[PDB]
Amino acid sequence: REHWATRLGLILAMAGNAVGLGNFLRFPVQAAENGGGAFMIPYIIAFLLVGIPLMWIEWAMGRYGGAQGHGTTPAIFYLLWRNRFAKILGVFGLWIPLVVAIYYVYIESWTLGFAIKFLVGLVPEPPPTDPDSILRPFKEFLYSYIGVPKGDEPILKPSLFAYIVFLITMCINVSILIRGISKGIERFAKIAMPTLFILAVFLVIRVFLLETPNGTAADGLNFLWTPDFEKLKDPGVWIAAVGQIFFTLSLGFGAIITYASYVRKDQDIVLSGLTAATLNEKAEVILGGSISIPAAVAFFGVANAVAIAKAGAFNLGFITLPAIFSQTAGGTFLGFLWFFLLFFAGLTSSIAIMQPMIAFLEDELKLSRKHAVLWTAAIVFFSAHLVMFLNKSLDEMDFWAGTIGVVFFGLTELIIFFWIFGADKAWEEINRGGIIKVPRIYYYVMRYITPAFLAVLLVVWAREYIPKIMEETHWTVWITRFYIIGLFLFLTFLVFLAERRRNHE
Amino acid sequence: REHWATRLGLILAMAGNAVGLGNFLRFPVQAAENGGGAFMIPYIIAFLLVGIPLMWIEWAMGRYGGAQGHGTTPAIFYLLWRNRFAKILGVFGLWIPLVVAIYYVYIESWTLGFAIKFLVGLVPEPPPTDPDSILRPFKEFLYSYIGVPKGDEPILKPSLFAYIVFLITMCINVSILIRGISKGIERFAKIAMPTLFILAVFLVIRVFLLETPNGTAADGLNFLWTPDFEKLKDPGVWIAAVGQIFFTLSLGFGAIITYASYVRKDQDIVLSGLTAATLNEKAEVILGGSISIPAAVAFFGVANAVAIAKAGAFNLGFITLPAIFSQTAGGTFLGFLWFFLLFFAGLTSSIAIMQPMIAFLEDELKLSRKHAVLWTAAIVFFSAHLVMFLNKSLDEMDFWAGTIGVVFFGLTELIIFFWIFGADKAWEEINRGGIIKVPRIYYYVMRYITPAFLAVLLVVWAREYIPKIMEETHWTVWITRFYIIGLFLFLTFLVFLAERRRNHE
Ligand SMILES: CCCCCCCCO[C@@H]1O[C@H](CO)[C@@H](O)[C@H](O)[C@H]1O
Ligand SMILES: CCCCCCCCO[C@@H]1O[C@H](CO)[C@@H](O)[C@H](O)[C@H]1O
Ligand SMILES: CCCCCCCCO[C@@H]1O[C@H](CO)[C@@H](O)[C@H](O)[C@H]1O
Ligand SMILES: CCCCCCCCO[C@@H]1O[C@H](CO)[C@@H](O)[C@H](O)[C@H]1O
Ligand SMILES: CCCCCCCCO[C@@H]1O[C@H](CO)[C@@H](O)[C@H](O)[C@H]1O
Ligand SMILES: CCCCCCCCO[C@@H]1O[C@H](CO)[C@@H](O)[C@H](O)[C@H]1O
Ligand SMILES: CCCCCCCCO[C@@H]1O[C@H](CO)[C@@H](O)[C@H](O)[C@H]1O
Ligand SMILES: CCCCCCCCO[C@@H]1O[C@H](CO)[C@@H](O)[C@H](O)[C@H]1O
Ligand SMILES: CCCCCCCCO[C@@H]1O[C@H](CO)[C@@H](O)[C@H](O)[C@H]1O
Ligand SMILES: CCCCCCCCO[C@@H]1O[C@H](CO)[C@@H](O)[C@H](O)[C@H]1O
Ligand SMILES: *SCC1=CC(C)(C)N(O)C1(C)C
Ligand SMILES: *SCC1=CC(C)(C)N(O)C1(C)C
Ligand SMILES: CC(C)C[C@H](N)C(=O)O
Ligand SMILES: CC(C)C[C@H](N)C(=O)O
Ligand SMILES: [Cl-]
Ligand SMILES: [Cl-]
Ligand code: NA
Ligand code: NA
Ligand code: NA
Ligand code: NA
Repeated sequence: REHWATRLGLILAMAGNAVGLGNFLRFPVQAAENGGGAFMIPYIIAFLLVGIPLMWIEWAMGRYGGAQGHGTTPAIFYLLWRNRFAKILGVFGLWIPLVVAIYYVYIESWTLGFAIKFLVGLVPEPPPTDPDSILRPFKEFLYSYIGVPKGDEPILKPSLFAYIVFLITMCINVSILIRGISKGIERFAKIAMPTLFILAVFLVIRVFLLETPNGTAADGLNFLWTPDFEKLKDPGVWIAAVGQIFFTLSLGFGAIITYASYVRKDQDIVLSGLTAATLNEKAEVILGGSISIPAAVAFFGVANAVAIAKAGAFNLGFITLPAIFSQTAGGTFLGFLWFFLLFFAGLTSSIAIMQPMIAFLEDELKLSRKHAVLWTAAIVFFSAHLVMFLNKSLDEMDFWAGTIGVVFFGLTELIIFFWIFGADKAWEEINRGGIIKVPRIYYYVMRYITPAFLAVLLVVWAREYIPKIMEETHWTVWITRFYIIGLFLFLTFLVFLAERRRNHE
Repeated sequence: REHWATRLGLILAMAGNAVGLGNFLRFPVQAAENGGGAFMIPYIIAFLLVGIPLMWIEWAMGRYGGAQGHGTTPAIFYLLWRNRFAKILGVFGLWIPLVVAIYYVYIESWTLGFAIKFLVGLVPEPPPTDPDSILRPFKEFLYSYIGVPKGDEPILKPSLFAYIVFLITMCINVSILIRGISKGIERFAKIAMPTLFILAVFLVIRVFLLETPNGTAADGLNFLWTPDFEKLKDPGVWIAAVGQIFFTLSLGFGAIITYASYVRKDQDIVLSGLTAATLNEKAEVILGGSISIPAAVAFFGVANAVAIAKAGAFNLGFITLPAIFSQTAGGTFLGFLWFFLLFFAGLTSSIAIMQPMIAFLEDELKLSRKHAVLWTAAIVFFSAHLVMFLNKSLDEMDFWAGTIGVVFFGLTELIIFFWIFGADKAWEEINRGGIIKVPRIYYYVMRYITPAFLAVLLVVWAREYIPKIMEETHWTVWITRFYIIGLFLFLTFLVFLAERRRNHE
């Protein structure tokens, strides 16, 4: 088995797994939409009651699996629970990350294309203070790039440059992944994360200096960090907060498991997992939280910045932020630094959500790394055509895989490891080699509190909101559902082939 | 390896492979649309210059492959031409029949559902002689069954009964296939083909008695069998005639190859292939040609019967014919016999276009018959959802796989076997064990004439008509193209896995 060379490379690979577009694009939008500081209490709580414990459970599952030659959940679930159903439930830890990779890599490619365009100055000039005369050239710029539909038909027409940048993006992911764990992901992480950190701190400082007639950066911080105890009653905030925790810590995606399967059997995971987790939250609440929303609030005031966050997932980061930067000296280059930040943030994360399919092909079907990586990249690339051309396919995949699915899978992996395999064996396995011990109270959190909290949330989700997505959506959502159900069946088929290949020896 | 038990079972399995919906639904429509007897000269010629020779080439390829443990074209092409590209071109002999199976099995299920409904009398009464007041209840009956779109959206809403009959249909195919070659396909063929023959002769006799103020059955025969030498110049007729030959003889679909791979290395294929071919043409021109068109012409005259054939692929067989029967005593039951005829015709053919994927899984991935058949059925069933719900997906698959693809593949398999592997070795291999020898002139037909004829036709096809299908169609055709390109990549992936499984020993 491959192994992480260094402790530092390990922590930074895992930190890069976690620190991604979630931190810089998703977090701000979810925080702004859900009351700012009102979002934050549930967020911090979700972190303490869901984030930390699942992080520890997945590193533990992964290291355990790795010591026996298996880094993905079809195998690892079965090693934990020797029942053929364990294998099928385990297909979600290949499918989720594959499906999420199919849209994430595309969004990551938009950051590269914008980075390119901003650096070279092929961007709009807004005229030489009507907000709409400034936002509109940027809305059009995003809209042409991805080809948002101008008519009735739910079809996208991405620009040729978008398409080619997607190819290139795929190529860069491959060039890292194909070199493997220590020479690829890990060497890359040691360069990308300090660059990410520097760029983000530069950006936070630049944002902190913005001041207009409508506000300062300080107002955005007060908005975000000022508690609204009203909203502690709204189930929507909680659902928002918990989904964000999972997305941002990469929990429920098989990705932490797979990375942890390269940790040596002996090596600490308790301190290392906490540090990765903590590096992610710093990057999210300190860096990601201090760029977009304070910039938006400085220029437009709170009400308008909230309205913008509710407008679309990408308005804030791809339209408003560069629009704002465009009104400041050297603003095109700050846009470049922002997109370049997003890109490296994306790329360190996308390699992490392709590695599970790679590990499965290597571990279970005995493909060479080269073939495993190329077939993985070919599947993602191909599938991404749906997300590039069918309007709102991105959204449907992000809902099934990236939102519901991850919460489902987190509860599942928790029940398999901490209830079926056994709480006391799970605890011992988490703690073994630990440089620190998990605090004892977390035992009761893992066994009782975390599974209750997730099961309740999932019930509320399936009742109050998923009937709307099955009933209020355009018919073309069935194109996406059909395809990704197919991907699941394809993956179940490879699990089957892998089980026959075993028997045959 | 499995083998056909008996010579008779062999011939009748192969005859059942060929004799299908092509004979009873496709042929009449293509003949009527293309001038009747005007179609027939090119048809007969295509049979002599394409049909017979390719039949012999595919049995030969199949038997050859079988003796070495391989019944599908990824392996057999490579056995003939040891170049990795041979393996990829060979994926068409899995993909074509899989894609065609995805819509054919659905159409076959419509014949079962109608057979059921006609037997039990749950059919429309037209009122107690305005043609439209009689055709319309039948148009509505087909339209509700399959759920033809009533509005703007290209979405189908098949009835629940249609859907469940599709399941049952899948189940019946599986029940035959899962018993294997001799105990399944072959035992089934010995029952189904004499039933098919009896039912069709009953139907021809009943049709021959029809007479109305607008004509007799005799007029339909004269129409079909009366040469129009004008049309010998229209390339469209020729393209029509040749596509029909391929479809009806199952050439270019990997299916004859795969069945022939169960013939023992020694056993004749020259006489046996000719007989299968000849049984098919009898069933097509004598039986299939004598039911629909003479019935239509008896009731409506020639001009109107031609207009009906041009109206739709299914108007003649699912709407007009039962409508006509409805005006005669015992007419609901004749409809039943007609649908039951179609069903058995379909079922003996659909098992033949699923067996290649089965053989590939058995031969190359070493699945048991059971698993190979179940995974095959699951893939077809799943994929058929596209054809059941997306209006015109059926048509796009029938064009790429069932029309262009088969002509492409026929030329390819001809070049691989008779040019690359070697004309003299191909000839010797065709003739070995022969109970009769292939006439010598066919050597020059196979090497020179057949490949020229197909290459010319394919060039004319790609020039005069496929730019229209890439340019004049609704956007949703890309849903189907995307999916079936995906199927191709999936199959290429299994070929890859099969080549690694080999190496690993
Ligand atoms: C190689 C895989 C084949 C799948 C079919 C995808 C064809 C991509 O099509 C390309 O899309 C771009 C973006 O809209 C267009 O601008 C290009 O001109 C077009 O050629
Ligand atoms: C590393 C960056 C890759 C650059 C990809 C080139 C995309 C080209 O883009 C195309 O070509 C023209 C360029 O002159 C444009 O004017 C066209 O509108 C555009 O379709
Ligand atoms: C399900 C995903 C399918 C995507 C395949 C779309 C192929 C690209 O579409 C093709 O190229 C151009 C680019 O949009 C169009 O203008 C052309 O008319 C079309 O043929
Ligand atoms: C409210 C849920 C979050 C749990 C936070 C736990 C913080 C650590 O809590 C500490 O754990 C030590 C190690 O077991 C104990 O010995 C200490 O008494 C305790 O303060
Ligand atoms: C590829 C074939 C797709 C067509 C299937 C459409 C079936 C119609 O069902 C659709 O389901 C949508 C999503 O749940 C609902 O929002 C709509 O009410 C409904 O039109
Ligand atoms: C089992 C594979 C799941 C794929 C989703 C397909 C769901 C089929 O949906 C079924 O279609 C019928 C035909 O229109 C409807 O009449 C039924 O009421 C409906 O439940
Ligand atoms: C072997 C034949 C299988 C029969 C499948 C039953 C299909 C039922 O069909 C359904 O149920 C009702 C029957 O009372 C109909 O009236 C409904 O309209 C229909 O949706
Ligand atoms: C690409 C093929 C996708 C087919 C999946 C369609 C699932 C069936 O569609 C579902 O069931 C009913 C039957 O049409 C609809 O009325 C429901 O609103 C829809 O949810
Ligand atoms: C025009 C293309 C169709 C070919 C029809 C060939 C019919 C058989 O032709 C016969 O073949 C025998 C065997 O080689 C010869 O010995 C005979 O001379 C010849 O009549
Ligand atoms: C699943 C994503 C599908 C959307 C892709 C649509 C790309 C637009 O290209 C379409 O191609 C059709 C077929 O070649 C042409 O007939 C049309 O002119 C055109 O709208
Ligand atoms: S460089 C990445 C790449 C190129 C191509 C051959 C088009 N691919 O399938 C991948 C995604 C492997
Ligand atoms: S009986 C045929 C059948 C049933 C089901 C389990 C739904 N399938 O996948 C197949 C098509 C095998
Ligand atoms: C799917 C995950 C890799 C996403 C990553 N945790 C991010 O926040 O963007
Ligand atoms: C695809 C083939 C099996 C079709 C069969 N030759 C028929 O005429 O219907
Ligand atoms: Cl662009
Ligand atoms: Cl019905
Ligand atoms: Na994150
Ligand atoms: Na990242
Ligand atoms: Na036929
Ligand atoms: Na048949």
